[PDB]
Amino acid sequence: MSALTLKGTSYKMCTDKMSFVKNPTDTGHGTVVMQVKVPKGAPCKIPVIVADDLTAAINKGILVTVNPIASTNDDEVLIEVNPPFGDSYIIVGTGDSRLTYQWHKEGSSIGK
Repeated sequence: MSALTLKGTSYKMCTDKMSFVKNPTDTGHGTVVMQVKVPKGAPCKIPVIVADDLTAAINKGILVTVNPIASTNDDEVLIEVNPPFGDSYIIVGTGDSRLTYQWHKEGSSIGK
C-alpha cells in the first residue's frame, strides 16, 4: 500500500534480467526474507512489489528494510518484505526481466 514510501510513488526502474540469490522465506516475525541480484546496464532503485495478479496490478506489501539502489550494475542485496494476512506473489523487477515467488500468509486460502 502507498501509505509507506516504496509503493507506486517513484523509482528509477530496473529492466535488465533480475534474480533471487535466495527465495523469500516467512520469518514468523511478520516478514519474508530474500536476497536479489541485478547484472548489467542498470542504474536503478530496485522495484520490489507484492501482488495477487503475478504482474503488480495490486500493490499489496511493504518494504521491511530499506529499498536499495543498484549503483554497480551487478549489485546484489538482502531485502525483507511484509504482506498482510492471506495470499501473495512477491515480485522482483520490471520488464520481461522480472521474477515472482508465491507466498501465502495464515488466514485466507491456507492456515500457514
